[PDB]
Amino acid sequence: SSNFGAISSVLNDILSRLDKCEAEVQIDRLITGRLQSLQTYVTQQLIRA
Amino acid sequence: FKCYGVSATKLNDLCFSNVYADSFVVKGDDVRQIAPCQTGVIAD
Repeated sequence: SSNFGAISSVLNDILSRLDKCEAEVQIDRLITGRLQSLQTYVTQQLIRA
Repeated sequence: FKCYGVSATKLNDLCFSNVYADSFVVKGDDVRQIAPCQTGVIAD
């Protein structure tokens, strides 16, 4: 539920308020942040297993 | 001018497959709307 420095934390709100060249950078920031979170969760799960 | 993707100084070295040039006459202040993904409805 965090925005990771983007203008909003909801992807549908990004795609309903920007065109296809100003929303790309915000989408990139969401991709990077959520990728980091998922990778961290996978690593903790591996050690606990 | 402006170059989007290839540096103009290093353009002299690399080789290309085919180059295409276009004839195009447009108003004076509209020249800044000829760019990838521009918001201009007239440009659209």
